[PDB]
Amino acid sequence: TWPDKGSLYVATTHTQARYALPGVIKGFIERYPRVSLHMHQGSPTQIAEAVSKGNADFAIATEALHLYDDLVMLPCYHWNRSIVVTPEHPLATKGSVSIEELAQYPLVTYTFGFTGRSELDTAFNRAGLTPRIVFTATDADVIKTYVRLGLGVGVIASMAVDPVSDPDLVKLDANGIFSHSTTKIGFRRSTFLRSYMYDFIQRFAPHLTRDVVDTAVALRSNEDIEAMFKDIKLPEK
Repeated sequence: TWPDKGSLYVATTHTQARYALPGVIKGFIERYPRVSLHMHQGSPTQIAEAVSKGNADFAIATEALHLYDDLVMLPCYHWNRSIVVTPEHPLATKGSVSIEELAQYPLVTYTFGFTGRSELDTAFNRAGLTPRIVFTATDADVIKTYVRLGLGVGVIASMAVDPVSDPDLVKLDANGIFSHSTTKIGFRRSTFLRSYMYDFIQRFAPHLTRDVVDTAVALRSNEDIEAMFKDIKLPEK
């Protein structure tokens, strides 16, 4: 283990906390037993506020933070929505679904401002279609609960459903239909980065090595950080 002492305050979402971070947190805690880890899971709003108040070192989310903060935002991975139904649903054997076909079913999905919801509205709006959204939720556990109950077709982050936790659900690919979303890690430029923080960052997004990070802190126009990421291939989840 590592002697490193200190604190680490991470603010993130249900998505990241449930599906992306557990292995990283476990591994970090094993590695740095004298680093005080604090985590706050909640909404994009709460995670923007923890970062502004200086109560979180790092935010990890797809949805943006407060605009008025001086933040460094780095891309961690790309993800897209899956279409999930039960095995008895008419779509279960189709393997695929166009947006026009999806538009005929009752939808179960994220409410506004949560986990890339805006990509859904954008895609429907582009198609001239109105989603019949019967059930909105702030998390995938709720969504999957009422997809299982028959309320409708689930539209959820791909990493929120897999063949070992959710064997009883069918995952249809919704690529082509929706643009991908991008999970980022954001921190205030003035934050002092310590050893275990570079480690945490790198354990979560292996392309975010110390040198990549320090360069991004140095750049100013995030119009310019994105420029640097153009070349580099992000993982997909």
